Amino acid sequence: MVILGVGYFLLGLILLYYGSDWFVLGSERIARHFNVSNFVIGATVMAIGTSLPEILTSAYASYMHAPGISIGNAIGSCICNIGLVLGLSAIISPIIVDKNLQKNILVYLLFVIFAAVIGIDGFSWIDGVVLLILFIIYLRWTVKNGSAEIEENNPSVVFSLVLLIIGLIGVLVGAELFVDGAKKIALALDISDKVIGFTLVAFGTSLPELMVSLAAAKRNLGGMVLGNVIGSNIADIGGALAVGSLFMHLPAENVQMAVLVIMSLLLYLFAKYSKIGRWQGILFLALYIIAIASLR
Ligand SMILES: CCCCCCCC/C=C\CCCCCCCC(=O)OC[C@H](O)CO
Ligand SMILES: CCCCCCCCCCCCCCC
Ligand SMILES: CCCCCCCCCCCCCCC
Ligand SMILES: [Sr+2]
Ligand SMILES: [Sr+2]
Repeated sequence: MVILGVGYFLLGLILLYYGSDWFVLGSERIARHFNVSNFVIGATVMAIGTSLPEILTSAYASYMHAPGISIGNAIGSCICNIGLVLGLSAIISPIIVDKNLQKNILVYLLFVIFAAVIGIDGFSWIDGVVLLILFIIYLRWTVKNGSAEIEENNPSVVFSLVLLIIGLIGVLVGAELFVDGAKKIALALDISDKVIGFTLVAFGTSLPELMVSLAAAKRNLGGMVLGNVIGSNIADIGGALAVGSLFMHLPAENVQMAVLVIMSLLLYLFAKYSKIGRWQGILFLALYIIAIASLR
């Protein structure tokens, strides 16, 4: 079983490495086609695509009477996106946020704060319905103020959409092969733990945003990474968390929310009055290191 474990594992890495690049390249071409910013395409299409794991994970979890996993995976991802994902990207490719995007990040902050307050008692199904609607409004609002759309409306768009979709299939399949392969090596060597078994799928639903952002960062597409991080967090709260609430009340996790809010606050302040580069990225990483060392 270890043999096909090494197979699934390494193959997933290869599918993640190349899949992320194509997904980045395809998204970048679509944004130029739609005459919107890389932030927009990252906050919308890329975000939703790379948040599909969390949506399906917590829908299944809350349905299988494990709402702790549900809210845990949604919140955990949000912290990982800002901490690890955005942390590495800011260092690789620093970014200066224009004021059209600062307004968008401020909305993100207000959104999270809202989610944190109504979640103090936990998350009812009504809460999910509310958060899901704001998710929809945000998407439409993000598209329309990031829209300088003009055209009228063949072969150059087809190659773009193909590159994007296949790139997305690459990272989604590549990420779950990574987890399947790691799990298979983990039980064949008999080193399985039921909570580490959660930690690999926890980290697994963040592999898309991680690899995708690393690809965009190395092509100086920080604005795309930024939109991807902002969009994924909302998609985690307004989508993954929300859907989980429909099946069952999610228990309150105020410690992680407080962490998320602070990191979200820091994110806005850095974007509004400073930059998102090295020492900001280093700070994010540091906070992420502390978080994974002390949280529960
Ligand atoms: C519209 C965008 C708002 C963005 C955020 C602005 C600041 C927070 C504003 C109201 C917080 C919620 C007030 C009502 C809930 C208070 C807390 C509570 O414990 O109850 C939650 C309630 O049960 C859940 O249905
Ligand atoms: C070494 C890890 C696996 C890499 C798989 C892709 C290798 C691509 C090498 C260059 C040529 C690609 C085909 C050109 C027709
Ligand atoms: C005040 C809450 C009362 C809840 C009573 C039991 C049924 C809850 C059903 C939630 C359905 C959510 C459907 C989302 C599509
Ligand atoms: Sr994700
Ligand atoms: Sr509530």
